[PDB]
Amino acid sequence: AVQKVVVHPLVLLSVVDHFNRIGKVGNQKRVVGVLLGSWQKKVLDVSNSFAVPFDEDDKDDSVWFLDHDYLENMYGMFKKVNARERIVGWYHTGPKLHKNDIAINELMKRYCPNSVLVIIDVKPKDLGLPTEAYISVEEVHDDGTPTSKTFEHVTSEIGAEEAEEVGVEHLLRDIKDTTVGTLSQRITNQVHGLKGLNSKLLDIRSYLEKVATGKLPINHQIIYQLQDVFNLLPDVSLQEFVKAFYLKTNDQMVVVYLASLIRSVVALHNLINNKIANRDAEKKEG
Amino acid sequence: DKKFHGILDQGEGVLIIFDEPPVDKTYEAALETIQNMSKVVDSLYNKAKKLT
Amino acid sequence: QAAELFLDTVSTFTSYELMDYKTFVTYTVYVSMIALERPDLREKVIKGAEILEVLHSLPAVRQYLFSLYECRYSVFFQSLAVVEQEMKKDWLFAPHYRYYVREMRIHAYSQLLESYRSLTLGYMAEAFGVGVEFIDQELSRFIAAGRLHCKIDKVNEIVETNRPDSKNWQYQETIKKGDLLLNRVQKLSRVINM
Amino acid sequence: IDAFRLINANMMVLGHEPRQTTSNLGHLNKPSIQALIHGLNRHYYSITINYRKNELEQKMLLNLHKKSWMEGLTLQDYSEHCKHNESVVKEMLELAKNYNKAVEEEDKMTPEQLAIKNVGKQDPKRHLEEHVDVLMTSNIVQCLAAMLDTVVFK
Amino acid sequence: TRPANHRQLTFEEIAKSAKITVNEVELLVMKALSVGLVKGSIDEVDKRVHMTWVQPRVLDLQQIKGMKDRLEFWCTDVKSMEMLVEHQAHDILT
Amino acid sequence: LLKLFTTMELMRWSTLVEDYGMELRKGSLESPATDVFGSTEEGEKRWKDLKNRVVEHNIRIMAKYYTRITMKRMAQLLDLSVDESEAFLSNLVVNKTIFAKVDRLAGIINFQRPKDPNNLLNDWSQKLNSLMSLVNKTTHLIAKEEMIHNLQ
Repeated sequence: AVQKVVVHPLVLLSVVDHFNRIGKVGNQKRVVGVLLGSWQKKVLDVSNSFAVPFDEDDKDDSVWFLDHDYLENMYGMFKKVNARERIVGWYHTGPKLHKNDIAINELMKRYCPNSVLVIIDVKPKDLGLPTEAYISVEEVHDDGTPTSKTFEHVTSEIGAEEAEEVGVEHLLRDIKDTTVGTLSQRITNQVHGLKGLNSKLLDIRSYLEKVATGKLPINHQIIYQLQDVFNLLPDVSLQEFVKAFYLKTNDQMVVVYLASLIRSVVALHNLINNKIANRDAEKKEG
Repeated sequence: DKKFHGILDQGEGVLIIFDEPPVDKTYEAALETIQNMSKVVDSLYNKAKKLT
Repeated sequence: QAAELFLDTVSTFTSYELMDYKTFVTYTVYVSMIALERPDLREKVIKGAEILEVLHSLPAVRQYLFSLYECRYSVFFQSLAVVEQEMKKDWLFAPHYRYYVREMRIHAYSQLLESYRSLTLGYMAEAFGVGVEFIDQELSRFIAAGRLHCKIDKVNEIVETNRPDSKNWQYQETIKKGDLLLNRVQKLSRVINM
Repeated sequence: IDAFRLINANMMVLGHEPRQTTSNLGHLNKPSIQALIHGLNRHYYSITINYRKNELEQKMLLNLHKKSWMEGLTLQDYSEHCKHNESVVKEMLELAKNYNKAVEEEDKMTPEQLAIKNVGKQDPKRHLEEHVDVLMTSNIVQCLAAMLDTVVFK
Repeated sequence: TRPANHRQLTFEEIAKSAKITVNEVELLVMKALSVGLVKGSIDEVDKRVHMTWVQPRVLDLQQIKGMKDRLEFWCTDVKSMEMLVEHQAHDILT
Repeated sequence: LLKLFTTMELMRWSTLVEDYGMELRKGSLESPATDVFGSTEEGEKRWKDLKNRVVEHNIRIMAKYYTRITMKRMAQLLDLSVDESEAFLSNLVVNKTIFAKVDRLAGIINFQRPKDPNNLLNDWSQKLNSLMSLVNKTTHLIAKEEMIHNLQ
């Protein structure tokens, strides 16, 4: 019953660290570590974490090794330095996940009952794509379909702390993106707010034409999850929109009509005071 | 005497009770801003007349 | 401004500083219906004490206010003519004989055309007064004057009003005060810049 | 945050952090009065701090904190938007009440272009348009945000 | 059958399709609102039923085809309006 | 009891008086049934009040599952005349317990209210926001989740 997780801006920096702590000699091209958290009531929080030596062979894709003794000491070391933080799960990077992630999860559920994984992106960082989290659930599948795992998605957000947010602003120092914007940042928030829109909409038809052909089998779960999108968008016809839209559009044109009136008197007064001061310095210089 | 909201009809003998919109504050406040901008331009006019 | 400072009438002895008190009563009561329509006008001309006694002294003025307040338009028709023949016996009635009538006439029509949007003139033949074609040409002169925002109809006998809903009238008040300021700022803007 | 570093006490007749190689050591640190009273510079000295910023760490730091998807195409929920504009028009109304007398009385009495209306005042032509500036950006965006979804969402 | 174009269906079409009489189409739709297969309302000043369908199901490949064409229309209309915004407000983009 | 819970469960008082009369007449035990109903003027008022409570249940189901209705249909569906139907609704609306408004010129009792243009546009964008952004996010991520189960 996880609503959402809160990833502090510290742990992903430790992943980017440990993505570079192995890349000098390692060709593993995935980083698997241990996620520590603070399960408060219903929302999940992640403050600190660490990593663990893990490898995986591409042949037979079922062989793995976790270091339990390093997990027992270092989590026990963190408990002594901070008896607030505890285990909440694990994490791995790489978009394409290997299939030992059920085998890793079902082992370390002996540590955490509500075990959770967090997928981050180190290289796919160009578009708007945050970190990703799933959940460990065990059902059959749907009704009469064969049994499997089916990691369900839990939505994720990012939240800092008081020093963890003020220390960020001192680091950037390049554009800094001020609060409430002066008509230039706000339009770009609608520009790149829409650049991610059709990128989702191109992605829907790409999976749809993949399954309209029939290569991969269908999932009925996504069908009605897509079907309530199209028969719940509004249709603007008469007396519910076209009356009520002008009632707030002809409302907001009255107050910008003051901006036409007031700002014209502002620059006119600055014109008068300069044309007085110009001709009076001119007539008295000679 | 504003003790009742409605309207009468003589051609049909039909009483019709209706409602009114709110008195909205944001509109006639701007009516009073025009009176100030009318006076400061009047203040700028004889200023520009008295000295060019 | 006249009806505002005539609201306080506490002076009974007449002297070098004061005029006749009886005519001061008639002057403060003829004006107290033009400033305010009914924002509790009944509190200041009826619920008063020192003005209520002296209008209780005079029969015509007490008839004149009750004819306007209780909307006895048949005798308010008569009470306005008795005042106006009396208006000639005055020393300051010059902007009154042609302006106080048509303002009080159009004030009686305006409160009558309230509370009715499908009013007929067949009801006007006995409620307001008498006559048929006189009211038709009377209302036509005031609708064409620009005032009395209502329409008239002949072959259906329905004086259908089209009073605005405190938005379209308020929409006019921005566009009349707006361009009046805009013609002021351009005329300012061209006297300067040589 | 600052970092410090002890100097030996034997070399107190010659330079302490001597040997000027560069000239960038003067504007990276200026010790304040509260710093030079305890140990500076006879006991220890200060050292300069820069930040090792690179890629795939810094860009993704801002690709996750100050980002959005639907924030641009979302209404301001007019229950408090036009309610907010009531209390903005009325306060610039009062500043326009203040503006009428102020300039025209000052110019018509004495043309000094100076005192107490210069030394300790706050009602110029800097204060009356910034309320107009806020009122445009809060509404021109809000007008145009309700224009896209008429086209986009059928 | 109608993809939310004019979802306000009148009594004649239900009485023809469900072969039920006019005196039972009101009892029929209150039973459907009671179960939860739909969350519409019923108007009788025009004898027409407003319908906000909220209970989805499976469909075939034949409805998949027009769904993509509406999605391709959905794709090309949004992308065209982004090109009008990006061209118009490029000088104030920064 | 289970029939008179809610959602009308196909109720009608003329149907109610004709099928459960044997419970109200002599039955097998029927010992508190004569003690409450089927009596002198104490019991006859309880017939009227039971009639009063079912039509009060019948007004509440109409105002929730309808928008407008003709007055001739409401009168015949409550098994009573047009004059009692008006006076019974006039009792409810001055009691501020059923929230509606009638017409005696064309006979359309309506059930909704004139909604406000601030209210209507805010409810437009609210059904625009939570029905085209959250599930729109979900369509993208389930289709990403199906990339793992399908291939390979």
